[PDB]
Amino acid sequence: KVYWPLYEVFVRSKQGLSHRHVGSLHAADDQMALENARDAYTRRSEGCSIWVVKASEIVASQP
Amino acid sequence: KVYWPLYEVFVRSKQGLSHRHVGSLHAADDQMALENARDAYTRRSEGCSIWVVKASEIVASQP
Amino acid sequence: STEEQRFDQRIAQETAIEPQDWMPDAYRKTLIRQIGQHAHSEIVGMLPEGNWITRAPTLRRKAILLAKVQDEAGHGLYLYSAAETLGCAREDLYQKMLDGQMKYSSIFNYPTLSWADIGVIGWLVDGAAIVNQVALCRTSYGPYARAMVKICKEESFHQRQGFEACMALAQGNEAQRQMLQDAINRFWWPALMMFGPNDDNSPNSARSMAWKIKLHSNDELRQRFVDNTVPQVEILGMTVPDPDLQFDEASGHYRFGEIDWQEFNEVISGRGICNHERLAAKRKAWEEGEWVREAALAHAQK
Amino acid sequence: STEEQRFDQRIAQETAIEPQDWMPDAYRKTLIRQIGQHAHSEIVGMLPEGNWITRAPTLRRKAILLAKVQDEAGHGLYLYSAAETLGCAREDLYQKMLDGQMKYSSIFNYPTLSWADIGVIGWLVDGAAIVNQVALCRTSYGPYARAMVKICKEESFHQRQGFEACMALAQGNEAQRQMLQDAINRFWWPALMMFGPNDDNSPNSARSMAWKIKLHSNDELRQRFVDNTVPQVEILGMTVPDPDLQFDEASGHYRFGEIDWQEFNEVISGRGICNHERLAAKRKAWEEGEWVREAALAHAQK
Amino acid sequence: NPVATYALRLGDNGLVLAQRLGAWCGHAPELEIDLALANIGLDLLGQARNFLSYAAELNGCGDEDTLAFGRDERQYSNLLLVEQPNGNFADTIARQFFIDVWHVALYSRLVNSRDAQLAAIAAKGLKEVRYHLRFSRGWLERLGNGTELSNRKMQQAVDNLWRFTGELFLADEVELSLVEQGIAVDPRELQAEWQSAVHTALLDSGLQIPQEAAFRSGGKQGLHSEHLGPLLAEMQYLQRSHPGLQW
Amino acid sequence: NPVATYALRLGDNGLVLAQRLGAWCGHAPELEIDLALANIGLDLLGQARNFLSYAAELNGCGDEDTLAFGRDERQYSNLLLVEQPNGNFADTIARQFFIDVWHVALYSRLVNSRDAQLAAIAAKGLKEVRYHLRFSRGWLERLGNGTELSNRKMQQAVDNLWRFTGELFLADEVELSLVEQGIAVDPRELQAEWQSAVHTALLDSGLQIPQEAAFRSGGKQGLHSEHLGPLLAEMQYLQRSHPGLQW
Repeated sequence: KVYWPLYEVFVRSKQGLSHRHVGSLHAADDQMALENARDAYTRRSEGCSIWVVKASEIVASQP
Repeated sequence: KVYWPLYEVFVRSKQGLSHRHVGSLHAADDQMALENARDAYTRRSEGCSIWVVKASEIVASQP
Repeated sequence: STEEQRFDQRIAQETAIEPQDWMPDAYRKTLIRQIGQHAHSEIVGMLPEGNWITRAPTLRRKAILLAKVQDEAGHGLYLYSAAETLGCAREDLYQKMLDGQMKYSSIFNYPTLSWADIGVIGWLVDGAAIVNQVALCRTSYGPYARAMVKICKEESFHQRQGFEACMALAQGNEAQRQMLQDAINRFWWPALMMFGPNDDNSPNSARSMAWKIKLHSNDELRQRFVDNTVPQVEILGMTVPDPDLQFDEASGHYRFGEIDWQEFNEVISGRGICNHERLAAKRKAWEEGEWVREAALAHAQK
Repeated sequence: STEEQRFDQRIAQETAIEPQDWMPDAYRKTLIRQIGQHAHSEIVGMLPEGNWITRAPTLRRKAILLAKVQDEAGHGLYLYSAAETLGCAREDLYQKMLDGQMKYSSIFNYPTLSWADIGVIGWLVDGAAIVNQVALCRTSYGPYARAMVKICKEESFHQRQGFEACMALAQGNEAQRQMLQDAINRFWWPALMMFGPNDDNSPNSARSMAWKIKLHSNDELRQRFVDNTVPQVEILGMTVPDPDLQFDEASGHYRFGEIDWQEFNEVISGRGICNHERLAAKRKAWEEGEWVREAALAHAQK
Repeated sequence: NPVATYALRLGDNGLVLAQRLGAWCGHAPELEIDLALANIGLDLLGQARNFLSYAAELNGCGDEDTLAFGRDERQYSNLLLVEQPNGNFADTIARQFFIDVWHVALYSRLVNSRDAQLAAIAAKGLKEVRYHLRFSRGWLERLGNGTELSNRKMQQAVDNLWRFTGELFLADEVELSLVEQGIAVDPRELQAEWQSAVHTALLDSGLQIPQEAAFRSGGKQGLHSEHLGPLLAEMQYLQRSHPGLQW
Repeated sequence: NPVATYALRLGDNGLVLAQRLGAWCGHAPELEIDLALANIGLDLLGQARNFLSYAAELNGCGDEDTLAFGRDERQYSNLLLVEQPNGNFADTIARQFFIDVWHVALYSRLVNSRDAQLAAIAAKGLKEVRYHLRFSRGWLERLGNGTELSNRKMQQAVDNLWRFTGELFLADEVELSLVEQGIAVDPRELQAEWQSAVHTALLDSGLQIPQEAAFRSGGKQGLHSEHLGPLLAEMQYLQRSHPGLQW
């Protein structure tokens, strides 16, 4: 039974200038996360860039 | 002589809703990248969240 | 403590709580509870409507239902992400759901016995969901509030589509009109129960209201649903199975009958019409799918 | 090829090229060249102004200069990031800079011989930079264009501050006025040369213009700088060291004298006033800092 | 008549496969797969609506709903492949991969059809089919080259569906006649593209191309497996009970 | 007079250390360090401007510029620590860490000063000092616990600066008198907080607290090392050449 770690998803829309964080999802690897994000968040729109990043790769500033 | 890999920087401003990609920088580790981003991109503004991610951690969709 | 006081002050000033901020452990846990069970609901909620995907009477209505069930799955994922910001694991809370240690919405334990039930769910069930969720767009925890904003945009479309399916029956043959009324008669009270127990039978409300998780009381939201929905029932030329429903000109509200609280407690405790079947289906999907998940992991590793 | 044709069409329609899009190898390389040398310039550009940080006549002017030099460093970093999207390495292009295999702006090979030179650099040098950089806000490669937008916002402030430092001298004592004029006399032609060679002595221009990297010609930008700046010289009650400068009412432009192209070629080929000193300083910083970088790496690894 | 029947065949394939994918809603190994399957199901139903709508326009009567809901199994003209049960996830993936690879090869060529409506429908469909193929080929590789257990299930899935692949390159006189007019694609000429894709993907997944010569056809002629009848009983029930209504 | 001299001392520390950091512009091991050093230099100069502006208001004449540019080394009252040369990166980091740790301990307490202007200046300064300390402590750890070579340089840096740490907790009658009025902080009472920070950071960096008893004072009294004179010659040149002007 595979691991399904957490991924953060960032999208830059067609006419958009920068990638904006739009949510999270669990996926077995980066390619499945991309595929899922494409469906869940972009609905397969042409011209949209998607970035996926495993959560563990993000270091946040301290409140 | 240390390695200075590339990091992507995402910031969410005080009144801001989501993290937006604002640029890149080279740094020896995640904590130095945060410190540098804080200065280079946020100018130490209160209430701003910074995320740094090594470039190698990002998988982009294919043009 | 200074931590506790700072938090109470941040709540009072309506500053969004974010995953890295300090929060009372009871606040963290009640949100894992609530967001997790909200996410569970999106998943189990696929099943009553999904029951009719292969049987939907036209290709257009079938395509709408498929999109809606797909949207629900996506809403589940949004909610699992938000719950994880609080430090829980999707897989663990899902497992608690399967074992019956976390709840999902009472509404999904009711069977779809006709095509009309599908339009009625889109209309009343998504209707009740929307009232609740719009009220949560100012919930105090940021990830949750932003999940509600993302979701209500998509969901109000599908609620409209379900009402339009209801209108087709309401304007159709006598058999279609009757189908609609029967579906309403069976789903009306279940939809009202989605708002939760009465305000003095609500354990949770005290903390949730104080910590601004809940912005309006169960009874407040339910009254607003009744007020907004009664005129939609009228538009369909239909009735409400409530002999005690009447407009009170004085208050400006519809006054409505007492909920069967004994049924509601049966349902949330696993003894409703479809409770066993719903959890069985989800358990069966999980177990039978194990080899696929293991395959995906073994392939990823290579 | 179909790749090549698609690219030419994307350029014609003004669609931003992004790091994952196909691009002609000559387009990739000329942008690594140009963005890299733009980034190199921000770094070497810290040195002429930095020369006066410890000597600045008031605490206010000293604080402004410190902020400006700090901004320049940040602009360098922005530009190195953008150049890296094209697949080069900051460390490698920096090393080429140190060895003299990549250029940086001709302007930074001129010495700061007085405090007035500092105000004049902020005014004329950042002035020329801004004209060039604003013109590049519609450069065809997205990362580059977005770097220019980010930078011009910060930089126009410091240009204004440098002009204000110039105005203080222009309104001050006779010795201050003279200091200003001498600084202008020494930095005027160097500032004009920042726009690059003439349009028929510019190898890259053909490709850069075609591929919309360069949106206006060297001569076009330079003329616009002269037109915008001459009235600012007048505001200061100062002169331009150009006996051939005059307004042409017919064209609506200032007509100006011929650049010393022999000096310009000396300078860009490493034989200017401060070329050796600038690269020596940067080489000295690199080499003497090696143990610190090695420390940082060894500590990170642990 | 030939063009109407040809168009209807492409619609039927899409419709029946769509039905099968719909059954997966909420029963998938992961929520992401649930979503992916529903997305593919939706694309295919969109394609069915397009082809069936055109077939109804070509015949001068009815619509996508008369066609989907009032024909019986002897009139349906889908490939036998798309009517195979979902079985396990590998069986679904085997069926999907064989169909997607075929749709990619088909729609690529049918987008140069001398029939403008057919060319347009195909131009839309091809973009979707490419996404479907990435998903299905991806899972073929993940399962075949996964565990020992997933590798066996994936080989079994391939073996079990292979006999129906012959229909993919079966040509009749509707195909041939329309192909000579530059309207249809001759299914026989799709074999090279389909085989180059499928044999490579099966190899890459560390699996075997079946040695059994594929022999099953009849779907295009209304000669179906015993699977179709019960599919239609379920799909058509409400329309049969309450015919001629708006929904 | 006591308050004016006290205020001036805090300004002078900030001013002189600021000058030193300015010399690093464009000479740092990495561009990020260049930026960080310039940021710290800028914060400290802001603090100097604040304290010196207040000292000028307290004296009833002059301003931050008369104070910075027209006093000689016998009138400057900075700690001897902040006037030490930059030396190598470890020397800069040692000096910065000792000062930041002291500024943190100081500004924390001086923000409860009965002098409202002093309390406000300190409230601003403390937020900055906390950032400075993270940076300087971070580098102390990275260098001491880095390579063998960086570990030696960092130990040498600490050793070389240690004798000047005594001034950090030196009290005179200006300190004492103002402290009894609840206005100043008695530097002697800063030792525990400073030592708990610095000894922990040196330990964590795998380094040694010097065994030498720190013995150097005089800065507060205008009795400076031979470093200050040439610093001021450079800092003050233009103002001396062209006095009484606006810039």
